[PDB]
Amino acid sequence: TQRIASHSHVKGLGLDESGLAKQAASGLVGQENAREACGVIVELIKSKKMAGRAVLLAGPPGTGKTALALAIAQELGSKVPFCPMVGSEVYSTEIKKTEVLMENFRRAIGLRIKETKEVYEGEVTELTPCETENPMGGYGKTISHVIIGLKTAKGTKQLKLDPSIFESLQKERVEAGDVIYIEANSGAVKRQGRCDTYATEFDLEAEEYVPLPKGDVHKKKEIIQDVTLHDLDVANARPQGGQDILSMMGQLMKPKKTEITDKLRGEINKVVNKYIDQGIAELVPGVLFVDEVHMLDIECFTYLHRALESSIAPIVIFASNRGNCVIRGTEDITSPHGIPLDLLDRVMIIRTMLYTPQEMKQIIKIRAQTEGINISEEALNHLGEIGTKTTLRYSVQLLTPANLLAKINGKDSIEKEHVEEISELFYDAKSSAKI
Amino acid sequence: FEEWFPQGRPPKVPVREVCPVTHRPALYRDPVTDIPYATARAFKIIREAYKKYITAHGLPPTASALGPGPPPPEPLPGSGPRALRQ
Amino acid sequence: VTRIERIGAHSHIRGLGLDDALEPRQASQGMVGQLAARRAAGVVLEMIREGKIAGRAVLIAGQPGTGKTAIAMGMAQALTPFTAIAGSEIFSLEMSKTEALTQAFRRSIGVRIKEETEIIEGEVVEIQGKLTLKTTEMETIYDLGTKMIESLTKDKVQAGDVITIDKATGKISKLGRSFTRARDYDAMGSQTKFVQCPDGELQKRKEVVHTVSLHEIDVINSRTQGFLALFSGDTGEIKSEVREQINAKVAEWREEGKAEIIPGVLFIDEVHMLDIESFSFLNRALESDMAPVLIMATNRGITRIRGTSYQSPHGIPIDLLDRLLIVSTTPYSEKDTKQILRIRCEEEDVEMSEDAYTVLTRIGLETSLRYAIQLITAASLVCRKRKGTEVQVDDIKRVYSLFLDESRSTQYMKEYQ
Amino acid sequence: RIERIGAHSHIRGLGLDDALEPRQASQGMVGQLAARRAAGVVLEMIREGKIAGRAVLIAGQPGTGKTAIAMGMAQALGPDTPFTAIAGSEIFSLEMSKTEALTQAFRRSIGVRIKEETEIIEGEVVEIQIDRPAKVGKLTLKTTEMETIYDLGTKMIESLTKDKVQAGDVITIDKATGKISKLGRSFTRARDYDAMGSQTKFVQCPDGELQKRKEVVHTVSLHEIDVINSRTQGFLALFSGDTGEIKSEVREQINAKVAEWREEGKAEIIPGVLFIDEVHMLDIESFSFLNRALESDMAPVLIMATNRGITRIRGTSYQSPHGIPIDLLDRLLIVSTTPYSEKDTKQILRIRCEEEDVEMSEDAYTVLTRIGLETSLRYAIQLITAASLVCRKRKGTEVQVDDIKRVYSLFLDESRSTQYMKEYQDA
Ligand SMILES: Nc1ncnc2c1ncn2[C@@H]1O[C@H](COP(=O)(O)OP(=O)(O)O)[C@@H](O)[C@H]1O
Ligand SMILES: Nc1ncnc2c1ncn2[C@@H]1O[C@H](COP(=O)(O)OP(=O)(O)O)[C@@H](O)[C@H]1O
Ligand SMILES: Nc1ncnc2c1ncn2[C@@H]1O[C@H](COP(=O)(O)OP(=O)(O)O)[C@@H](O)[C@H]1O
Repeated sequence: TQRIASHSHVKGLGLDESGLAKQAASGLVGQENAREACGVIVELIKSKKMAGRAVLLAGPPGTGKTALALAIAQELGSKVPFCPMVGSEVYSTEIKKTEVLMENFRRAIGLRIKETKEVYEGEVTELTPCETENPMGGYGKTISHVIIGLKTAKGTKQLKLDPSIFESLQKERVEAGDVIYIEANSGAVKRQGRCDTYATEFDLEAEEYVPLPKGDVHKKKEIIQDVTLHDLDVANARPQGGQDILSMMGQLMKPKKTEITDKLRGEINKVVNKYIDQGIAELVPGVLFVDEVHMLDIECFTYLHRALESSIAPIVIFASNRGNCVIRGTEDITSPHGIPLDLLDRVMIIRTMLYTPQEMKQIIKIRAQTEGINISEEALNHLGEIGTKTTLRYSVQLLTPANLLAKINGKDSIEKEHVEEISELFYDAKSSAKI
Repeated sequence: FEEWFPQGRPPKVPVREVCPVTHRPALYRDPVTDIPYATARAFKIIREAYKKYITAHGLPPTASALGPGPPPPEPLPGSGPRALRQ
Repeated sequence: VTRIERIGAHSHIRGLGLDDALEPRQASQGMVGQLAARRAAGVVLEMIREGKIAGRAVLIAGQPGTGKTAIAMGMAQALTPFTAIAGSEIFSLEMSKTEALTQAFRRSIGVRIKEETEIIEGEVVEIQGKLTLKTTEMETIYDLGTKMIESLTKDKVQAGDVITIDKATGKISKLGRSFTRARDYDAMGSQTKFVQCPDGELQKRKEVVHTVSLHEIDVINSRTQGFLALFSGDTGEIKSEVREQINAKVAEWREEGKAEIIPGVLFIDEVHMLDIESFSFLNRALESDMAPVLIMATNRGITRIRGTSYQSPHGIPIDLLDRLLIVSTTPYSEKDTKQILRIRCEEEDVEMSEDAYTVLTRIGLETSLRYAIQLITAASLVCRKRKGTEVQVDDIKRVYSLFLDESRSTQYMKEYQ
Repeated sequence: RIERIGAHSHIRGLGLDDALEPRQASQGMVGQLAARRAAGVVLEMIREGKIAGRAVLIAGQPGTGKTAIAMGMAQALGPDTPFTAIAGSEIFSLEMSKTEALTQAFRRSIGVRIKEETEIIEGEVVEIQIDRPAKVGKLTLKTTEMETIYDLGTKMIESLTKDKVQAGDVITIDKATGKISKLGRSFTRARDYDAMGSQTKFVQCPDGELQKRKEVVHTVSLHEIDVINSRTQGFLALFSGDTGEIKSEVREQINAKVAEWREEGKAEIIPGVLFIDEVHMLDIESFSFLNRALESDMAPVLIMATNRGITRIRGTSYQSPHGIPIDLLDRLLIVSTTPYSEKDTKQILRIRCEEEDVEMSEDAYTVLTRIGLETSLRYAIQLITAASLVCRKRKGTEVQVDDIKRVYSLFLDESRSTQYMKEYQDA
């Protein structure tokens, strides 16, 4: 299911090799200076040299601030994490605002952790070659080595493992004919189950028979797991393993999202650095796109302009849509963009001008193309004219309903009559203001 | 030494049973006749053959069903060691 | 016989009566008047059915009593997940507005999941070490492993029990013995109810489709799942567990065909009471991929937005107004009023005279329409008291004199207590 | 090692001389000799710790380096002394009152160095022969100068069986509890097993057979109260903030036992610092609490920063300087930060460039100092980064005037944003 979203045509900033801006910029049109600033900041992000830097996508409504935000996000690629957040999500009834902001900052930061493990598997043929008793002591019966005949699909390879592991072999039901999961360093044996070759159709049992391993006995499984710092925080927050945690009444209330700074910073950062400099993981700072930043309370901005001061804070892309308005939580304290004047000094303002009527027509045409419906020249011109009259977002919403009206009327392309009828069936707020 | 190391022979890979009435991979095992089967028609034919056998000392003929190109043996000697139903 | 659901405030409308070409009729499925609004409702309904796009919101405007909620209920009945809520439902003490609104959005989307597994079922004849499973058309013996042996004892399986066992050693004793019920004359256990012996092949694969909404985040929320699915459930709903796990799993199931999504409709009646926070959140939530079609209703014109001293059309921010298709309704006329009153009387099993209908329409024009809709049943009950077979003008006049309307009520408030 | 440079990474201490004389440029700081000397003397007082309950308020215009001098003091204080940095809006918690959060923050910046006498036996296990009944065992520890064999007990044998210790393992066994702690290996394992390959650790101490009085100083903050409030404390010490513990029998008892330890020589108190950035966000109740909470003997040094003059106190209507009530404002002493001049701005920009490893021409430095003196300093650093990126994209070696001038138009300042804002986008 394609499930076309509101604005999915944006695929990237579409900047030329020289870094300038063009019209057909991979879905997004116009906004030359804004897209160039987006390119500069995405180059910054890719550099991964600076932290705690914020940028403000100030601009009137309809300038496609969220559009260019998703464009730069896609340009960054799925490699680096991108956590979208709206100012309303900060208001939580169970966890304070600043801690939600810190959790979002952590989510915005990524971390790839590699893990290589040398493991041996295959059908076992246990046999202990009798050896003279310990030569340092007396005589008797001892075992200096324990040979395990691991048989894999590719062949057979006997391993003369250490004799001390014999306890593990006897611990689990390791009988001749089952698949075992050996570990190089640890040596612990974990039986996977009997081989399917012995799973007679008349034997009723499940989870006990497994297929033979494909490949050499010695396998060096390399696996990479990308988890944000917030994932590690949550994992180390709650407990696991016994301790009467199975209770329902006094424990089912899992929403204990409350978090402290000691655990968040400190030990977690240190272990992350140890994994980084040791070669076990690679840090991947992402981006935190915060739209409707003006909706945050002053208690949120006062914590933002302090968290951005930290060396670990990721890149934040604020997108304020309102203009000069009183800061929330303050007594008639008017500030530009609804953001305190102190935080605006820490953010780079990327201004976005209004779309030219030609840009409106281009946007309408590319949205119609993405939708997959053909529109005649006259219909497209009428759509552009009405998008110039009222908000541009009204025109793009008139494509699908006009398309369905055309399809039901027996015609394929959206004729001017269809859009004309839809404009009278549906209209915008500017016309609805006539109460 | 014997307890911690039960040096037993391999698991003696079992037989790949086959349905005697249709020659397909047997999916079931008739209880009274103790011969594998895979379909309801096969079960009915096996029950009829077992009834004919238990009727007399031993069924002289052998029931035939779904004879492929090569000469089908029509297996009577697929001895069912199980006794009477009840 | 009286049932749970009965004639109510919006039960007369069986649906959004429209033609094949979305040409609204005069009155077919109980609904009358509002031709343009009806055609807009049909267009948005066809858009919903198509499911080609996501993140589309429609605002139903008009004066009070213009049939906005009526059109919404008609579209819902003609529309298949549907979620109708109010601005006060999302306001929860243990869940922030954003969390409740996200839960509603995800619950407004449906998801069908096809499950295919191997099943073995039959009457147990005798066990042991080995099972002897019987069915109507055959019988089979099975060797029991350690896990199967343990399950045969932890659950008191015995002869005659119609057992069921799929893969993963998930045994089930659905119901008790078939024939042995005879000797259980007096008492019969609570769980030991009886069933008919199954037929057909013993081992059979069954394909079943599980229909669940995208709100399954609660299922993968805590260690126990079924518990939270009845009451409020969990309140946290961590963003990670919601987006990075459920959305990706649904996308993978769609790719491999294991599951298919069906976007529903989210009808938020009386959206004017929402706070600026909810509107700001919606501004982004409507931009997501798995966003359902949103419908709203509001009776406000130029009013203040709750939570701020600002005023805007429909009592909501301008940022969102640029994202909605406004479908304003038109007040009913004499003929439309009389026709809707006729429909209401026919649905409520009330018979009235022509003069009675004329007086009722005159009242509904001088006063609100719901007032006349209630006068219908009031005069019907008055006539029943008088034992008459049809409601006359005298009954409606007596009721008009008994029950007061907003206008007359306010006019008679001169006492001022 | 992978940690990006932040806004206050250029500073790496508070440049001071033997006589506390401030220097022009050192340790990443520039100018502001008065406030820097105040920071130095308050840091000396902190490191002294003889007096409790002292407060200092860092006031000044935005961009004067309040958070800068705060981080400089934090760095100069160095480890072994807690420095709890917190924002004024972090005390507002939905599971603990403001006063409770302030108590947590105060007790979190106080440390107690707990002395503990240990007796650890270490060496190389030459023989770990154990006789399992399925009871008897002997351990042969070897050092570079002596050897000794120890008869193992049942519980000690079980503990050794828990943590697998093969011959040649470097272990440090605590004679008090018998905890098995493996440090490494002295040689390979028979060169024959086709697994378990690792590196060999250096030999043990010659006298490692029996270390008598190994002194280990366990340092912990006064936040240990979380260890007592609930039977399970890890949940509260790690994530859970719902720690509305009982003040009686917890605070008083812990303080009494800490005093007893200090008197008996077990532990020593090391008061830290509590830095509340943008303290003006605190409610008047929080200020009233700080007024009294700052009088206890366990009160840390309370450093605060305000970026306002006459402003209303949150939670009330009347106004007071710095948004702080007259009482607390008069109690503390204020350290005013004078704005930076053109030379100081240029030097700070150069230090930042050196930190970012970016180079630019002299004309670039001049024009950027001009722009920073006009708009702001932080905006000048933003332009530094933007111009460095534009130069990297341009394939150049250093940032010239044409890159700073380009990024000046590409990225706007609030002063120009509000100018272009006359389009009445919204209100
Ligand atoms: N340059 C552009 N090219 C194509 N479509 C655009 C462009 N700018 C905006 N749009 C359209 O505008 C709609 C929403 O824009 P958005 O990013 O929400 O701006 P705002 O958040 O200010 O309303 C999207 O559906 C997108 O299709
Ligand atoms: N066109 C119509 N067809 C049928 N019933 C109608 C129609 N218009 C209004 N009604 C009746 O009007 C009553 C109240 O209208 P209501 O839906 O509350 O108005 P609003 O849409 O402003 O909330 C309902 O009980 C409904 O039965
Ligand atoms: N003395 C200084 N040396 C270097 N940078 C400074 C100095 N003072 C202020 N800054 C810079 O100005 C910006 C904000 O000033 P800051 O240090 O936070 O002081 P304040 O807290 O008064 O704003 C920061 O990016 C910081 O790097």
